[PDB]
Amino acid sequence: DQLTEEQIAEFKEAFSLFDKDGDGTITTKELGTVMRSLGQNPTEAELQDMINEVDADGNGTIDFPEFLTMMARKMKDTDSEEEIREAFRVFDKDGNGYISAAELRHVMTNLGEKLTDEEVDEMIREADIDGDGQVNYEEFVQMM
Amino acid sequence: VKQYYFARRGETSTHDTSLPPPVKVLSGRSIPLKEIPFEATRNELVQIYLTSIDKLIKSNKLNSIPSQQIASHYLFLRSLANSETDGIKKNQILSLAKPLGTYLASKEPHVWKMINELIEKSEYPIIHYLKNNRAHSNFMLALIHEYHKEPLTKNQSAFVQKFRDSSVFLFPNPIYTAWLAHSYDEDSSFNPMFRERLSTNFYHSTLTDNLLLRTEPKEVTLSSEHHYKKEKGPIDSSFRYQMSSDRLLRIQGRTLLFSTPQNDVVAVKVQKKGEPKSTLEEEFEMADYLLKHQRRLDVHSKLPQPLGQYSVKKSEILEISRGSLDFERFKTLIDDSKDLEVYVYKAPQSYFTYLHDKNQDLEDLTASVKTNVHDLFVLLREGIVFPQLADIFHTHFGEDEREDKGRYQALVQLLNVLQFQLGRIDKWQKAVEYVNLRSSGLADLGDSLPITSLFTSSDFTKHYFSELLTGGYHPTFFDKSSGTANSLFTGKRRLFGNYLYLNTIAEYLLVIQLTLGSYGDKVTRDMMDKPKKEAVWRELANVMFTSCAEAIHIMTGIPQSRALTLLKQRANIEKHFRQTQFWMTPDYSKLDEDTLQMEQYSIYSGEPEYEFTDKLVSGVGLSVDGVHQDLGGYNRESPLRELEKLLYATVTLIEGTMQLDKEFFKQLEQVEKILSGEIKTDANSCFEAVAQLLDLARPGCHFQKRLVLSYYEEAKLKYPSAPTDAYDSRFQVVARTNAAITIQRFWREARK
Ligand SMILES: Nc1ncnc2c1ncn2[C@@H]1O[C@H](COP(=O)(O)OP(=O)(O)NP(=O)(O)O)[C@@H](O)[C@H]1O
Repeated sequence: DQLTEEQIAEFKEAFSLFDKDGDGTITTKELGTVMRSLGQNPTEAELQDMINEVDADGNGTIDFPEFLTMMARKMKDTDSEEEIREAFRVFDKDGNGYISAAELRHVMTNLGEKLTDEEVDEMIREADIDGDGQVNYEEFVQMM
Repeated sequence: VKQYYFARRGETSTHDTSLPPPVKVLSGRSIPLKEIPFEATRNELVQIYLTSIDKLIKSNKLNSIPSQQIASHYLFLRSLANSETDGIKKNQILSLAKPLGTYLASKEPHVWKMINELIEKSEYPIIHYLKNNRAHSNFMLALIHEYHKEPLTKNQSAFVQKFRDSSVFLFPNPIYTAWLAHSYDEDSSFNPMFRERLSTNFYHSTLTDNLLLRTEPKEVTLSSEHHYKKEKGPIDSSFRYQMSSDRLLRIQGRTLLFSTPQNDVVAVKVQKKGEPKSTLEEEFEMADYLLKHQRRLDVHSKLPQPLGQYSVKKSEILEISRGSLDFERFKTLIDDSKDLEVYVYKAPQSYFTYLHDKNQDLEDLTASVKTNVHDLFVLLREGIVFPQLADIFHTHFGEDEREDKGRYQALVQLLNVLQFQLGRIDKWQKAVEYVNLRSSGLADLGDSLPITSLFTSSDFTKHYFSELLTGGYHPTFFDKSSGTANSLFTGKRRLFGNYLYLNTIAEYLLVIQLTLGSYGDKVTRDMMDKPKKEAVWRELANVMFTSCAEAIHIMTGIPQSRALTLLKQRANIEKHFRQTQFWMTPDYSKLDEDTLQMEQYSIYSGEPEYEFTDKLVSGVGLSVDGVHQDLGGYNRESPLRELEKLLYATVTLIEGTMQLDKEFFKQLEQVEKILSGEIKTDANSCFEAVAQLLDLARPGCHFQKRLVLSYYEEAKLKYPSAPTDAYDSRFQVVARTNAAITIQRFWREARK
């Protein structure tokens, strides 16, 4: 598998902005910053490792196709079910381990990249959730 | 295989070097010109507003004005407070703003609770309150004229005479920028237009003027590897093409087409009337360049391969081309000299079909216009300007005598004095009959002009837009006391470089519209199918709006999907589709005055019907000569109104996004120098600096807010027991959206 089109669209905009002179080549002196923008939690060790591996020449210019490949090397494994579970439990007000169906619908519709009702109703029905039931997000991530 | 452009975007001091003399001569009288400091004069107006605020609160008559004016006053004062870093001024303004809160909280609880909702959202809480027609009331200027019982300064009086439209024009740099990028999103019910006693006043130009008169003067530099510095050695060509008339396809202009075994075309170009060898060696070097670096820029066009460039005897060319039908026109186009220079290249067939050929179906055109729009703008960024796509001329009565040289300016409101509406095009049907856009990509590259030359006083810039570099003179502007010319215009001299960057982009998209406009009419002429008629027109309206969306995506780097939404707010596609359908067809020429008025009203829903006093010509329409159709009446605006509206929404988006993101970088470099341990203050100042950083994010974008979120968490960790009352709610929302995205991204798995 490879990265989706949404991820291409996000990594573009971000890297096209951070090109402080709009030439098509970002400076390595600031690479660490833009990586945080794309949802990475970096340490200085890995940053210096990427500096050396790409800029052994000493130019210090990073281009779009290289940036996508280096990000793919990072995005090999960083997140798991635990990262998803924490992202679910920020809705879990009381530490019970269950979430409401109507609230999940709302946030999936209202925020980010708006879903359709048909897709979110599929998300509920195929998860084997009762309409008047609470959604075990731990069990849901285990099922997905 | 590194895809990197050889241009470099930077910043200089001022362009004002080797300009025309800043003097106008009228009947022998030498009148000089002087500048009003825009920044200074506005700042003076801001300060005068503040003393007027003080005067009113001293008056104790807050009952005198409606509640909505008061609410606006409150939200603006709190925003001006946060935008200023002067501590003494900050304390002054908050002391000024407090009694307003004392009144509004007490008297009107409904509106007050609405404001308090808005105060927690964003610490620029004016931009979120003026995202509708509440703007069209000028609260600041009205209040000034109310309470400024002093003789006005002249400079200020001249300023407010140009920008009487809105109150938004008096915000300092960061706040205004954020508003003018935030008035495009799904929330905004904004429309740059208002009615006043049956007099419609548009100002969808004035917004662009007022943004650009703030930005730092842009300056390009080409790197050493670029063509227009690389002193490449002469073209070594020993290859000759023995020509046979037996293989001639056709003749066009000064070009001959000959068949190949590979289904391709080998073409011969002969030199023009007065065009020397200079253009022909230039075109050759261009084509060799743009095939050497086709992998770099990833220019999508099938581009022509050159082969040879030398001289030939005229007799052979005259002997060979004699067979064809159009020999008289070809004979007159070549020069009288017996030694004629040639230029040969090889191309796919689709190179010699003009984009506006009616033998193409819709999908082929869709993906052909897409290809051509992308290749124009990708090239532009590199540093190559195409001035000579189409010879769109305004008139031919003043051609030489007048300033603009009859050359159509797409932004004629920006580059002149007291010129508002976009101008009548003349004989347009023919004016793009030899347009450079071809169904296989870009063509005729020999007329190229380095982008650097758009910023200097080159032959071109000095030739065409003289009255930009000169300085604005107008009868009324003349002050007898000073004997010199004062304006808010003259100051455009230092900053003309930007106005010629956006004029490039705006003229490009106008070539695209006229071409798609000509195609449509040419194919729909022979149609009886009124549903199919709209089916063709609707398709070419959509292709136009996809075209502007590919423009913005390459220039500024917004994803196209979002960019289309950020456009389709402004120029309501349905109006634009209809305007075109009507104003380009010879159909309306067969109407009476009453049927015309009924068709006019139905097509210009909200705006007034178009007024004109020309006598129509059967089969043609409006004509100055009497054979070729125009666009618009005699000495009036374009009938393609919503085309102007789309053009200004394209530019104000490109400039107003690059400028905003220059603002965001200033604030981030600020906040980090706070966090690291160089600039040392308390929690409140730190929280404020992070709150401002969130408010200068791109419209409806996600990742930018995600970055600031990370900073806020680092900031809150740094200050352990710091109060978090003000800034939990905003980041909470941002936190929730980051969560929602992650969930939605993982879901993308319902496959296999
Ligand atoms: N590119 C353009 N060139 C010329 N006129 C334009 C252009 N764009 C718009 N106009 C319109 O020109 C109108 C004024 O007519 P114009 O011909 O410029 O001046 P005039 O006062 O009629 N005298 P004159 O210039 O000598 O013909 C304005 O209403 C503008 O909208």
